[PDB]
Amino acid sequence: TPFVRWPRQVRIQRQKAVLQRRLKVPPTVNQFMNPISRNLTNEIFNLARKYSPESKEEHKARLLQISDKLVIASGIRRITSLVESKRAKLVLIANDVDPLELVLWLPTLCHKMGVPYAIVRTKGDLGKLVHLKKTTSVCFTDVNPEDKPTFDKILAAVAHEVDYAKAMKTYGGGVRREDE
Amino acid sequence: RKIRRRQTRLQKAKAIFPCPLQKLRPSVTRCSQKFNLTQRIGRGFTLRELQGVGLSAGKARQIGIAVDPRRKNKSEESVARNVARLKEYLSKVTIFSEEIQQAIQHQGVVMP
Amino acid sequence: AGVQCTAHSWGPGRAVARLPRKHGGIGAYANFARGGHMAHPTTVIRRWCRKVN
Amino acid sequence: PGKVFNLKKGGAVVRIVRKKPHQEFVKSIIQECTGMAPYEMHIIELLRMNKDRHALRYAKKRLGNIKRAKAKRDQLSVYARNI
Amino acid sequence: NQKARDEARAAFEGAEHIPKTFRPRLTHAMRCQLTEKQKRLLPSKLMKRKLQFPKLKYAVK
Amino acid sequence: GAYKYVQELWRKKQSEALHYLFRLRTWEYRQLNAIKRCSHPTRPEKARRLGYKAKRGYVVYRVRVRRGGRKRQCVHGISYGKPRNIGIVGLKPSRSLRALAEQKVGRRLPSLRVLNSYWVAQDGSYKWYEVILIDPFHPWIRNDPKINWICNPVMKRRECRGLTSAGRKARGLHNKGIGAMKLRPSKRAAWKRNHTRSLRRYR
Amino acid sequence: TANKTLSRKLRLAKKTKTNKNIPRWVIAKDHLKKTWNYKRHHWRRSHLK
RNA sequence: CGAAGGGAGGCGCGGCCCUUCCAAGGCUAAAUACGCCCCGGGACCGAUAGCGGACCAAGUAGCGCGAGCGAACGGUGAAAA
RNA sequence: GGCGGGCCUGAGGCGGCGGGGGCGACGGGCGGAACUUAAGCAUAUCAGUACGCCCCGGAGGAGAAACCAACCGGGAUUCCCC
Repeated sequence: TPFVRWPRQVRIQRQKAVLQRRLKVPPTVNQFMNPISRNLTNEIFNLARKYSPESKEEHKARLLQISDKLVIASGIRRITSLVESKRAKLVLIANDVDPLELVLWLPTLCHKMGVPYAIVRTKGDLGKLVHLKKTTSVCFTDVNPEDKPTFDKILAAVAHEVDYAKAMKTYGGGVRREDE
Repeated sequence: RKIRRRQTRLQKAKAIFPCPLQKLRPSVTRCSQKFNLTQRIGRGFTLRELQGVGLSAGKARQIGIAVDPRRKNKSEESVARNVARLKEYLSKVTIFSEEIQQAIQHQGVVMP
Repeated sequence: AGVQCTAHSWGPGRAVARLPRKHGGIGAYANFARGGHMAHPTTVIRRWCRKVN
Repeated sequence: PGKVFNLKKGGAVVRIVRKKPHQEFVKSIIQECTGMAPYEMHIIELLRMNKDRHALRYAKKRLGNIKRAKAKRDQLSVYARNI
Repeated sequence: NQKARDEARAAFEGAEHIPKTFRPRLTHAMRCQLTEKQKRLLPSKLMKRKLQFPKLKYAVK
Repeated sequence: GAYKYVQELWRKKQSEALHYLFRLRTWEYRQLNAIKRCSHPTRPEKARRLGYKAKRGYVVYRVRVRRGGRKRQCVHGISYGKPRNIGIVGLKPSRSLRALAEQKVGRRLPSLRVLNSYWVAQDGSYKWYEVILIDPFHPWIRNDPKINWICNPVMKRRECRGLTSAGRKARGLHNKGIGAMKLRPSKRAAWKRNHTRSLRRYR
Repeated sequence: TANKTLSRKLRLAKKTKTNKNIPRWVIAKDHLKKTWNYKRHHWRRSHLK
């Protein structure tokens, strides 16, 4: 029944999750292990679908032989420049990045520059928005005049749910085996 | 060995008949006080010396002038001696874009 | 030349001269031995060319 | 002696050669995220009370250079004033 | 053999990955080498500077 | 401009957050094998500094080296002969453990060419280094003018000839000028050029 | 020996087949003047293998 | 244990200058070396010499469990007449 | 809770292409002696040698200064003369 010696890889990945729930995760790392709410995540994702670049099939008929629609920018290197230049109005970062050191400093540089940010769940979901397998971060820089009321609604709930001050002091860290 | 290298220089000379085998190289003061009052061929003309004859580094290399970015002039007198070198070479050089066959290839160090 | 073989002195008690001998007992590795090295082998390090002013 | 003796040195004119903010900004964001190393926190405690020779001595051992330790003593001092 | 090898060579001629018996002779070293098109490939910037500063013929008097 | 921040985040290695991240990795790495294929660099900024480009024919492998000094392989600990040449424990390796990590992945995979390696993590027992290796027979690599030199035959198993950065440090080739004038073509070659007897014709 | 392996037997067979003297016509054709085959063996005196 | 402007200037340390360079990533021709093998030359050796081995069958015959050791033997005459 | 997808980490198979082993030199990386010299012998010398192992190539390695210097200064490497 549940007494199987699972393959070594399965055991290590189950144990890595258990250790991260027992060790005291520092506040900066904990902010990635406490993402934004699912209801909000759907709402930003729905708006990002209304933007997005050309789809792989649309790029295929564009790449047979044949405009400035506003699209969400992707990739940490472009996103950082947009946050630094204050061009970004929303930055979405994924909870899971294999080297977390790739995105650990982003919440800090977004707060300093005033760009609102949210840590969304799954980089695979952020890839679906840009039509790529996975991306560390997506970011809205403009927004359609038609979709600016929704943008305002989302940007307000991002502020209600995201607290850089509390997350930089949470130190949530580890739970006790008995606490299941 | 003398024969092998003479053949190699003759083969290289045949490959570029009008052009001389060696590039114009600068006159530099031999180092240390033991040799300060004596000058010897160096590696390349400095960018400051090239500016005096109004040639870019890439252009100077095309007209067979060795160019050394690392070398810095050190003395005003050095720039003047070296700028004069380039002027005498620019008069001597005859850039060609059967007259080539009657051109006489220069042998040995250009300007000794 | 003469040193390509394996020869060792047989020793001091076998009624034989102490020169180096091959496995069979054959004289080897000496100027006086057939097949032995030259005592002072000739060499290309001799100055073949002299100098004149 | 590392020069030759020529009283009349200078019979030639000498061409004498003349001599980022974002880098500071990056450090400010990474400092906010990482904070100070444990060794620097101890020099910040000593600079609050036990004073310079103790702080310099710890820093020369930890860093390994006097110029580098003296510079760390100056850098950590700004945060130590407000302890 | 010559006829079967000739007809077979022809059948796989103009096919990607032709049989090893029908492949050129060469040596292991030559068959693993870089084509002189691949070896003389220069980055765009370096190639631009070759065109910018073309090789010339000159005579020094 | 993101890669600037990572260089500075990684200068704070004893930081509270890096310390957790490096403890979690040094645990995971211990659980795996000594030479492991990694689907991507764990250190993207340092890999890109040492050459890795995310194109086909660029592979990263993590090698685990054991930390410590060397013990000469002499039976029973006895190294007979002159007393200077005695002493078997506490001897120190002449090559860094970074160089050993690159020599170890060369032997495991002799079909790939090694470009460079970087420190990933350490524990008291082991130190892990990730090595960037190139497939010199892939179409993209052969036709890419930037990495096309790895495909040259003279770069075959470069780690075995001390030609990687770590091997070059161990051969004294990072130093130049006074201090390095008897280790320039090679340590062995310099001795041979200095101890040669010229014996010219018109001596 | 009465129990041998084919591999051992085959090398022994070649030794028997080639333990032959120079053919008399070959001595004439080649004008040898050196009739003995010096590779010839005798079971009693020689140790093959 | 661990930096930030740092390195070097052939006596360590602390200060102040000066001169000179940019480490901890990568590429590169030429001149340079050299056996097997082919070519040519020699104040070289001349069959106990010269390679161990000039000889139709030499690393051969032979020897040693094995690693390995390792010979000797040139010439009729102009023509086999 | 159980059923699909995405991502991420693995697992087996199939295709295409590569690796392996050889050469008494030259070349690069390592491990590494002792006889010997010191009229003895420990540091030293032999010798950064013999040998063992690994790795190329027609050459290899080195190479465009975190260089040398102290000058009325030179200017990547390799090689020769001293």
